[PDB]
Amino acid sequence: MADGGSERADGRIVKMEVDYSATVDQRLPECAKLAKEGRLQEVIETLLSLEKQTRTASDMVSTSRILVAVVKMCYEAKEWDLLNENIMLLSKRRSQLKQAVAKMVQQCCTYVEEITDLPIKLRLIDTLRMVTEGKIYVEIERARLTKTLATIKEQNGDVKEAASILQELQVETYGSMEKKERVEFILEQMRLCLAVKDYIRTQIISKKINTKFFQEENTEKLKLKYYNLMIQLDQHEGSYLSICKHYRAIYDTPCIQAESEKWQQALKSVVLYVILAPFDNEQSDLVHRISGDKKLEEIPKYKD
Amino acid sequence: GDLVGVNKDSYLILETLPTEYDSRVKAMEVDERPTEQYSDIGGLDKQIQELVEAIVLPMNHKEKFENLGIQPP
Amino acid sequence: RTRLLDSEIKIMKSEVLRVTHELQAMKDKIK
Amino acid sequence: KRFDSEKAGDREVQRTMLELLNQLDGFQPNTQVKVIAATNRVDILDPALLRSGRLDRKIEFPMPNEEARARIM
Amino acid sequence: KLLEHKEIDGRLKELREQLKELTKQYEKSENDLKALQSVGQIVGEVLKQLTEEKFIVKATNGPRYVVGCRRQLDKSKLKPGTRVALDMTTLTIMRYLPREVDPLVYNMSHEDPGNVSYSEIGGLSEQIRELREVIELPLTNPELFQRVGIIPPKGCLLYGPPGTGKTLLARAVASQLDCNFLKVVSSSIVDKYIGESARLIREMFNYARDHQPCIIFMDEIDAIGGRRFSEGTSADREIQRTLMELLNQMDGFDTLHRVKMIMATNRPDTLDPALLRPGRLDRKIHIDLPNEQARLDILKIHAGPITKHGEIDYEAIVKLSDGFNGADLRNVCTEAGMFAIRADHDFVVQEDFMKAVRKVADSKKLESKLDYKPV
Ligand SMILES: Nc1ncnc2c1ncn2[C@@H]1O[C@H](COP(=O)(O)OP(=O)(O)OP(=O)(O)O)[C@@H](O)[C@H]1O
Repeated sequence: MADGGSERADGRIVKMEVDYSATVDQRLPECAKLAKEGRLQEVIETLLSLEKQTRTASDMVSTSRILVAVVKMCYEAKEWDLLNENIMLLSKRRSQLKQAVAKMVQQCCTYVEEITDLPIKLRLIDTLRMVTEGKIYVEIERARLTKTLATIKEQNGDVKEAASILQELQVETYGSMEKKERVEFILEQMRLCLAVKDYIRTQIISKKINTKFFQEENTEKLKLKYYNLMIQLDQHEGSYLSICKHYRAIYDTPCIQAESEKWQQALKSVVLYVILAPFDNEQSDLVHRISGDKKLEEIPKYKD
Repeated sequence: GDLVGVNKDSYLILETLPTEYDSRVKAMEVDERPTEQYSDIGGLDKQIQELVEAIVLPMNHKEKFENLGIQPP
Repeated sequence: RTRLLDSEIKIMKSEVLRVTHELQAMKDKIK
Repeated sequence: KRFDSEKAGDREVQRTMLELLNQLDGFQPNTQVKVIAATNRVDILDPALLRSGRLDRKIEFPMPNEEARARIM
Repeated sequence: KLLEHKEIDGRLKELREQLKELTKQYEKSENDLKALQSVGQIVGEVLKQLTEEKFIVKATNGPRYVVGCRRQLDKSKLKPGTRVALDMTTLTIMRYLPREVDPLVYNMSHEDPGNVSYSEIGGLSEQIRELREVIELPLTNPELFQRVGIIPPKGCLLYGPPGTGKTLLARAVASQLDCNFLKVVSSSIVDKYIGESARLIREMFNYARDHQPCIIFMDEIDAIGGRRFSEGTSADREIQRTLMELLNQMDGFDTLHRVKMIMATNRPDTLDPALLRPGRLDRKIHIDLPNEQARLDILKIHAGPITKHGEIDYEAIVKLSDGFNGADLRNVCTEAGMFAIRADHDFVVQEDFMKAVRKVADSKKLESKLDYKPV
């Protein structure tokens, strides 16, 4: 009840500054019984969000001192049992997990500078179940991008983390509408396929590239910088004729630049792939479509 | 689906007829409006009240409905 | 002091051209 | 009330009535109309004619008990 | 001494505005006076093409002719069954329009309104995503199917309790693709004739053969699908022949190209098992009663334009509810607001919502037979 969670939520904040987690063992059937009650709209969702919040104060006590992770797996053992008793059938009692687990990845944001890999990956093997099972979120999907990116940064990318992104590419493209950050995650597996050195897997994930259209409007210069990853798709391994739009996007990035060297290799890389591209109707006209620049005729190799 | 005046020779759409009167409907419109005050309705006065609250006030004041902001009946 | 003279000849040309706007209007409208 | 049977019944009428609902409501929904229907009985009517916005109210009229008989008489 | 410049300038601009307005309509009336020379062309149709310039056509109000085109009328595009406009006197072919339209199709195709997208619905993300896979993909990219090689599927059937928002989901699709929606109530087909129903079916399927990315939606199929029992009746044999117009003409000889068929019924039991084979309709997807974030999130879409306060206990409604569709939450919010009109609470109080729960959950007494599970 509201007063029944007001007396536990208001009456159990004092004991965290002094006591060991025995009042937390005097909260496991208290959060279990308050969740079995579970006021169906905004009451004990928010009261249990307060009680999981003071549980994260007990995480500042217990899971910030020794990092035992047995205290953690008991805490997500009662989160396991607390996700077990009530259905949550698109039922809306969920802020007990929202800012609780959002503060857990806030804690992991305070852990990656301090923690070793084993208890934080036990936290990750908890929250894989918690978020892929408990009503898939949006912002712990981007914290999923940084937590499986944290598993990448464990060994700085390999075939196993290439599998860890290949299992998480297109799962949450249709549940949560998104245009920016998972698009900044879809650029991440291409170096997880160049470290593998697999051009055809680079073209399978390039089939994953062109399922994300309307690249524009996302931020100011998101995609002008992303075009470096669009040109890394087939840069040195690319063909001679399938590279026209590929060796177009080399040039639109220093179009902002008033430089005369990297914008100059934008010119020379927008003109010397005609030497790549064989006899073409698209050759003999685009050599005069791109002709008209002021700095282009100022190369004797362009005269050549 | 309109009655129009068309030249016999040029076959040009000349004018629109003001004679689209629609048989039976325009005859279905009761133009006499016989009188019946509410003194004749004896026994259904609560139905007069819910009748007026349902029907008569949407004709007069939808601001009575949509300053509250839902719908009319 | 000659802009009023050129705009004035353009105003008599506006009366003649408006008479031909009522001749292009009215006189054609007759037929 | 519609049927699933053969050599009997009407599949027409309801075209006029779902065209009534069709032209009236939904297609440029404007609150410039009041639908007033007075059926003798209800049990013949379709359930798709009375739902929530077709006819919102179900106003029954009971028997004139004593004094509405003397009154209307 | 400069008032004469504006004194002739304003009169010159006034006579210029009246000159442009009067002489402009004089020029439009001159175009009408030239249009007095313009001739009403003849409505006809091509019976068949005989030679390169001999065209067997027929006057629409009578006799038959053989004439030719103007100079540049693209005679190859004249195919028998098209409509032409002819000269009046010389009677040779002047133009061709579309073909024909049969405007019973008009009053239900462009009748379709635009909607809010699938944010309006909730708790159907499996249906949104997988039904999105079976519908939206071969118009966005049918070549991933062709990278595989395999032909994309054709259509599906939604079921469950009636009024759970099958029509509402179809309107969400009507908001999503926004292109070519041909949505038929699919019981107004049998007027009193036999093949008139079929002829409307052929005309709709020919219009669907015309436009490439056509979308079909049908509802209440049981008045037009039916079941073939032993023939002893005399009015749903018409539904058997019309049903066979569906049996052929969902397949035909030519498959339909980008013509999706979205089917929704209330009882999918009494339909023909000949229809129930896949390929025609790929899958029967169940739509349930609304869950608690469907009642709630759909209720909060319905709680949008409401002059409420910090009072609204929604679980009084939802936990005092027991499964209520989007129009039933229109009933809850609407008639709760009607209790807000009661005693003229210009604001919105929560206690009227529980009153709406009393009235509607009270009014569930007249309704039974809650399910129809196909196949
Ligand atoms: N899954 C859903 N998501 C969002 N809104 C829904 C959903 N289901 C129903 N609704 C709401 O219900 C209302 C009616 O939906 P719809 O017209 O599809 O009913 P129906 O399923 O066609 O019912 P029936 O076929 O029995 O007439 C719509 O306004 C819609 O907003």
